[PDB]
Amino acid sequence: SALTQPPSASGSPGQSVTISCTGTSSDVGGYKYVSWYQQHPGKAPKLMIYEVSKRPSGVPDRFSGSKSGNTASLTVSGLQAEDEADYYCSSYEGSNNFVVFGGGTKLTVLG
Amino acid sequence: EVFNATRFASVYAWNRKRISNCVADYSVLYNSASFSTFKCYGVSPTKLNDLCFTNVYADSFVIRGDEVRQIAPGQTGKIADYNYKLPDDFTGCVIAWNSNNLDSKVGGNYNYLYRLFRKSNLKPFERDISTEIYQAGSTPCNGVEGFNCYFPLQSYGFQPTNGVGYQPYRVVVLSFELLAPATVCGPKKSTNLVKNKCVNFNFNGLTGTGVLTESNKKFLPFQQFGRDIADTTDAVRDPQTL
Amino acid sequence: SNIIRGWIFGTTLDSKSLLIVNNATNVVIKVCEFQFCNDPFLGVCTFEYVSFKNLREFVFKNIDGYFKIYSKHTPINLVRDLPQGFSALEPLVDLPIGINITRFQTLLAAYYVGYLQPRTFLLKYNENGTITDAVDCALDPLSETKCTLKSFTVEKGIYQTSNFRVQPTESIVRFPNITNLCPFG
Amino acid sequence: VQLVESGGGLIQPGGSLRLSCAASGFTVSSNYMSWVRQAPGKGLEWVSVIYSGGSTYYADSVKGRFTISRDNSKNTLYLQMNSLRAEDTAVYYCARGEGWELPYDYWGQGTLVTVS
Ligand SMILES: *[C@@H]1O[C@H](CO)[C@@H](O[C@@H]2O[C@H](CO)[C@@H](O)[C@H](O)[C@H]2NC(C)=O)[C@H](O)[C@H]1NC(C)=O
Ligand SMILES: *[C@@H]1O[C@H](CO)[C@@H](O[C@@H]2O[C@H](CO)[C@@H](O)[C@H](O)[C@H]2NC(C)=O)[C@H](O)[C@H]1NC(C)=O
Ligand SMILES: *[C@@H]1O[C@H](CO)[C@@H](O)[C@H](O)[C@H]1NC(C)=O
Ligand SMILES: *[C@@H]1O[C@H](CO)[C@@H](O)[C@H](O)[C@H]1NC(C)=O
Ligand SMILES: *[C@@H]1O[C@H](CO)[C@@H](O)[C@H](O)[C@H]1NC(C)=O
Repeated sequence: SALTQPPSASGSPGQSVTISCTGTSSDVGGYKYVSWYQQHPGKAPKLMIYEVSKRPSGVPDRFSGSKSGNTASLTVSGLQAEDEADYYCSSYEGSNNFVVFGGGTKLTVLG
Repeated sequence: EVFNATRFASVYAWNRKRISNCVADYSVLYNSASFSTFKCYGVSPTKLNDLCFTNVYADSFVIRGDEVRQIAPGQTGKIADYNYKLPDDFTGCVIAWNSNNLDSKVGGNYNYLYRLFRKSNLKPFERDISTEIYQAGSTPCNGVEGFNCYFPLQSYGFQPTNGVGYQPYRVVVLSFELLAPATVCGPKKSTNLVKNKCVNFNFNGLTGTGVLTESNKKFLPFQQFGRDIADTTDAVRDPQTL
Repeated sequence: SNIIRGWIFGTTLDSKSLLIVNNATNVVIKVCEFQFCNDPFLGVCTFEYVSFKNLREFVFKNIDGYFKIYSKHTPINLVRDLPQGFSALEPLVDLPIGINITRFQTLLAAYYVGYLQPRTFLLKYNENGTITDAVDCALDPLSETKCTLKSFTVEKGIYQTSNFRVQPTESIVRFPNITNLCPFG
Repeated sequence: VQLVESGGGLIQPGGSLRLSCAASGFTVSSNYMSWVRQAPGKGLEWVSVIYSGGSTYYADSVKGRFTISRDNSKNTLYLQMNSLRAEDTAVYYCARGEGWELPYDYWGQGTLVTVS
C-alpha cells in the first residue's frame, strides 16, 4: 500500500546505487506522476524527482531514477562525498485525494 | 447521437444539450450493460419511462476512473469543484463507462484538458471555458506565466496501460427540468386489440368499458372520438391502425 | 402571388417569442429568442421544424401553453375583400411551447385580422362530421332564440330567451366621518 | 516564498494548537496549500490540505479532528487539532504544494511540535 522500500542501500563513492520505491499497482502502475524525496539529517523534506521524466528547476543531474512498473528505483550516478543522506518516496493513492509516501530509505553511503 | 458519438468533448469545455419533443426510453439504455454505473440521483434507474419532463441535458465529456466517484451531488473533488459542479438537488442519472478500449491510444491521448487550478468553485452547472492564465503572487502574468502564474488547464494524455484510476471513462450525465408542457416522456406500451368482448379499454386519453366492434363510421382525418346525442362516447379511432 | 408568408409572436419581439417562416421551399418554425429586424420582410430555441385566387385562412389561440393553429386553404376568384360564406377550420398543428404572447406581426395583397371573444356558438355537424353552419348566440334576438331552442328553424310562437337587468351605474360608499387613527398601538 | 511557521508546543489530551505559517511570498488566497508532519525517523505524514475553493482533506488519524483554516488574505495559515493522544509526537514542517499534481517543492522552516 505505502511506498515501502529497503531502508538501507549502499555502494561505493563514484559508482551508482539503486534506491527502490515499492508499492501496489493500484497507484504505481496507474498514474503518470511519481515523486521522489530525500532529506539530509535535519533538512526539510526535499523532493527529488517528480514527473519522473522531470525534475525541479536547478536541482542537479545525477538524480532521476525511474519507476520499473510496480516498483520504483532511484539511480544516483557519480557518488560524491555530498551524496550521503536519507531518502524517501511520495505519490498519490487511489482514494479521497490521499497522497502516499515512503517508509524511509536511509541512504547509507559507505564512509 | 450523444452516447455513441465518435467525437467526445473535453472536460474543460464540458458540454450541454437541451433535448425536447422526444420519446425517451431510458430503459433501452439502462439494460445495456455497456455502462460502469447508472447512479440515478433524485429518481430510480427504472420508473423513468413514466416521467414527463420539459427538457433533458446531455453532457458529453470524459474523465478518469476515480473522477466518476468524484461526480456525485454536492461533492468535494477536483472535477466536481472546477469542471462540472453538480447542484445538490440534481435530478438525473450519471452514466459513466470506461473507454480504455475505445478512446485510449498508444503513447497517450493528449486531447483532454481538465481545469487544473482556479480561485474558486463554480455555480451549479457553470460552464467555465475562460483560459485566463492563473493570477497569483502579487502581479498579473501578462502571458509569461511566472512564479505563482500557471495555466488553468492540464492535459490528460490517457495512456492505455494506466490503472482504473487513470483510464478514460466517457461520462454522460442527464438532468431533468420541469417548468410549461412536457415534451419528453418515456414510451407507452400498446397491447393487442380484442373485439366483441366486454373489456376495460384505455385509448390514448380516454378510458371506459365496452365491446369494441369494427364499425363503418368515417371520421374526419383529424378526429379522435365520436359522441352521442347525450354526449356519451360512441366510437374511437384506433390509434395504431386507423 | 403567394406573398404573405411568415408570422412573429411574443411579448417583446426584441431579444426577449415565436416565428413561422415559409421561405419558398420548406415550412419553418422556431421559438428561439430571435432578433428579427424592426421591418421584417422576405426578399426575392426550444423548438424547430422543417419540411385574388386563394384565401389561406387561419386561427391562432395560445391557451394553457398550447399554441393551436387551425386553418383552411379555401380558394376563391375575388378581387375586393372577404368573400361572404362559410367554411369551418380544421386544427392543423399544436405546439406545446408555453410562451406569453401579447403581440404579433406579419412577413412578406390583404390580410384581415379579427380577434376572438368568449362567445357561445351552436355548431351544426352534418352526416360526415363536418361543420356546416353556426348561430352566434349573442348576435340578435333570433339567434338567441335559435340557441335556447337548440334548432336552426324556429317555429312561430313566443319564446323566452334571457333575463334582462339594469346594471348599477354609480358606486355610493358612505362611512362615518372619522379621521382619528385607531388606537392599535 | 518566505513562510515562517509558529505555534508548536506540548499538549495534554484536550488542548488545541493553532499554527501560523506566514504567507508573505506566495498567495494562499486564489491558490492552494498543504500541511504535513513527519515522525522522527519516518517518511512524511500528510495531515491536511486546503484547495482554492476552500476544499479540505485529512489523513486517517487526523480526519474528524484536525481542522485547518486561514485568513482571507495571505497573512497566516493554521492547523488546529482535537482529541490528542500519546501517538501524535512528530516534528512539523510546512509544505508549499497541493496533492500529487503540482508537487511539493517549496517548503517551510519547521516548527518542533510534540504531542504526548
Ligand atoms: C403504426 O405502425 C404499424 C406497424 O405495423 C403500421 O402498420 C402497418 O401498416 C402497413 C401499411 O402499408 C401495412 O404493412 C400493415 O397494415 C402494417 N404492418 C406492417 C408490418 O407494415 C401502421 O401503418 C402505423 N400507423 C401509424 C399511424 O403510425
Ligand atoms: C360526406 O362525404 C362524402 C365523401 O366522402 C360525400 O359523398 C361523395 O360526394 C362526392 C361529391 O364530390 C361524390 O362524387 C361521391 O360519389 C360521394 N360519395 C358518397 C359515398 O357519398 C357526401 O356528400 C358527404 N355528405 C354530405 C351530406 O354531403
Ligand atoms: C429556408 O429556411 C431553412 C430553415 O432553416 C434554411 O435551412 C434554408 O437554408 C432556407 N433557405 C432555403 C432556400 O431553403
Ligand atoms: C407569463 O405570465 C405569467 C402570469 O403570471 C407569469 O407568471 C409568467 O412568468 C409569464 N411568462 C413569460 C415568459 O412572460
Ligand atoms: C408600534 O410599533 C410598530 C413597530 O415598531 C410601529 O410600526 C407602529 O407604528 C407602532 N405603533 C404606533 C401607534 O405608532
